[PDB]
Amino acid sequence: VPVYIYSPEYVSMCDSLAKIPKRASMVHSLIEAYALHKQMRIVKPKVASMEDMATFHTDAYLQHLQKVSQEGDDDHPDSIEYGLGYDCPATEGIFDYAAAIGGATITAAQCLIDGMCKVAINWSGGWHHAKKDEASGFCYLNDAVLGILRLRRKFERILYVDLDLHHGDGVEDAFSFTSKVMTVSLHKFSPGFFPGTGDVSDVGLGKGRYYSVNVPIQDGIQDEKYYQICESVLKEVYQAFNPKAVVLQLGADTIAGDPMCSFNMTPVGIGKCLKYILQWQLATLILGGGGFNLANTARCWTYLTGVILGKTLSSEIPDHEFFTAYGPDYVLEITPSCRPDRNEPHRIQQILNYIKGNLKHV
Amino acid sequence: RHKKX
Ligand SMILES: [K+]
Ligand SMILES: [K+]
Ligand SMILES: [Zn+2]
Repeated sequence: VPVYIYSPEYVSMCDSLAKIPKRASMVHSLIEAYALHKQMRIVKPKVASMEDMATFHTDAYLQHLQKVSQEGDDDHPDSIEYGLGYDCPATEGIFDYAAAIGGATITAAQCLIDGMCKVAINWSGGWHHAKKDEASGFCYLNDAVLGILRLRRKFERILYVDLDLHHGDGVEDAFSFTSKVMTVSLHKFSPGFFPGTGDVSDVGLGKGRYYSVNVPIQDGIQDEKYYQICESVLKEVYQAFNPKAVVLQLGADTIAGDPMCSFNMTPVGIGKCLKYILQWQLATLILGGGGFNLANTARCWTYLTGVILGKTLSSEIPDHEFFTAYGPDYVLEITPSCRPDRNEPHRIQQILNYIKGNLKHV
Repeated sequence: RHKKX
């Protein structure tokens, strides 16, 4: 029975994140409206201690975030050094909101260590851009890294899979020098597109060389081709790396209708990737991430919660607090845009061949 | 340093 990390107070904190106001409530509300919480073990998150957060983040960065968080000083002159500014404003309380999210992911990971469940979910986590000493890309603390470091207490090989629209650079950086954690990111890669890293030739460094995997993808990819790429890469990675636990980041900014308007995915395509990973029967930590069409992001993660539970959901959006956000059609399904797929099969094939060459060294 | 956003 999957663990679902949730409390009303936790969701209320996550609702205050500057670039996604109210999204956590919308996601939880729709999950609850489909009664999926009744088939999961609800676990209240523990807040991360300063010591928890400092296993990855530097004391100087943590101290700055704490300082500007106290009153929401979005005009502190030292914020740009620590990555705060336009993408990451110093929202009042953000230090404590981030510690709550980091603690929730750590709590998920601890549930997995203890054998409480085989799947633990923190849909309000996944803030994969944050660096040891810098906020980045709407991420202030890197809860994914914190969750992986907690799993490292028990699991000697952790596979991180990152299906967000953006490259999971903060997680890849954290583990770039180690072979205990393999990071695998599928993302849009185009000069000028954030964060600008994650070409197929980026494979990690030192003892971690070939233990980072990047799949650079162009605008317009749809469900079938995405799943083909994902299954091909993950098949090779599973055989080469033999993970004992998986952390899966499922940012919904890939989904048709997102204002970023880059990929052209539906939750069905992501759900097939998720099913492939669940079939490994490993301890699996499930995280959210990006997603800036808020109703579509709730649709996606609600559908994926159903996939985790093996449950087929009704097309009709049930009545709930945010029902009117789903109009005028009020259905769960998302329809792809009619715009071109810029991914040429020959380029995708060469990327896959390059990755297979990389993974022979593993 | 890129902008996201
Ligand atoms: K990604
Ligand atoms: K690595
Ligand atoms: Zn993203």
